[PDB]
Amino acid sequence: ALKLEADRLFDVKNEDGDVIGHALAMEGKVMKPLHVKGTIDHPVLSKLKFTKSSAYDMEFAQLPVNMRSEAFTYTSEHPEGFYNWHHGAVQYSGGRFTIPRGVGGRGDAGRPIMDNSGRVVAIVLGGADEGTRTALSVVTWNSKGKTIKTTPEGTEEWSA
Amino acid sequence: ALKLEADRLFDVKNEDGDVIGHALAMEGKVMKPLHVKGTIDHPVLSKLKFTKSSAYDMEFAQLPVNMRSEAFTYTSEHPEGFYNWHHGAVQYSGGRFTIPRGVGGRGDAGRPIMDNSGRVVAIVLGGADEGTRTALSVVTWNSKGKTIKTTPEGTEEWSA
Repeated sequence: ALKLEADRLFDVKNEDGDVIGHALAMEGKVMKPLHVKGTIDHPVLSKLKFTKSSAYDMEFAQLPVNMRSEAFTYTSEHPEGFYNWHHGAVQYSGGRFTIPRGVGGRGDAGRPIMDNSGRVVAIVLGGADEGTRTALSVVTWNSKGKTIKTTPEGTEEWSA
Repeated sequence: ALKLEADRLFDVKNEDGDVIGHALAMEGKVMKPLHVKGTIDHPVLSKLKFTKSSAYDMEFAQLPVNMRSEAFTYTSEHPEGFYNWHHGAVQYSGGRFTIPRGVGGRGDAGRPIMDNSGRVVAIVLGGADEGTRTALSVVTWNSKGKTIKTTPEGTEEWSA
């Protein structure tokens, strides 16, 4: 028997219905970048009361009992190398996650960066056009569990 | 098993009998653009007293009980893409509904913009010939059901 999991990433839509961001189910909570302004496309998640974590461009709520099962597992351990995300490979070097120029864009805020074990190592907030590559603004947590917001200069929102 | 619906769109005629606009049965009421000065081509609807919603160039009346059944359904969810109206494809992008130049004109005010499920997405008030494409002046509603009127510069209210 093989396993096919339910979604742990949900769309955040604007009034018209365009996807302008994403909400992640991870470690007991639902979390999305605070700058992503819209509604979570989920009947239950869209009704929760979110706590702002403004200093890190994040907002969260505890997951409903039925969703705690289907939740991503996060890891602070992510040694220099190649990772993956919805649009392809991601490189982590010099404490920076970069991707090909012209790959990330609108609605991409909120997407996770995964390692080869299916664990999340970072949450994408946006990214910066550095010419030869795009440097990502990301949210991570250290070994002790402290939230870190890393933002390259010229980082754009990747939402609306 | 096939349906065959009665009309939810009615002609608004001038004193000479010519069609200068349209009235629509949607969400419990008859509604027409206020700038369209004529008579609704219908024995019942022509005898209703309308209430002006001037800020939106609209005029409305409650639909008789028999017409409330198959009246059009409105949806505020209408992401970027292609819609349709009486004269062809309609593009919705960057918050604007555009059609090809030289396609819409006199008499078209009151016509609905429809989505792929037979729901109404907007009401055409007129348009702005922008040389290459024609941008439409439309009445829409948001998630909360609040009226909105969007008008491009250069808009000409079809048939006034």
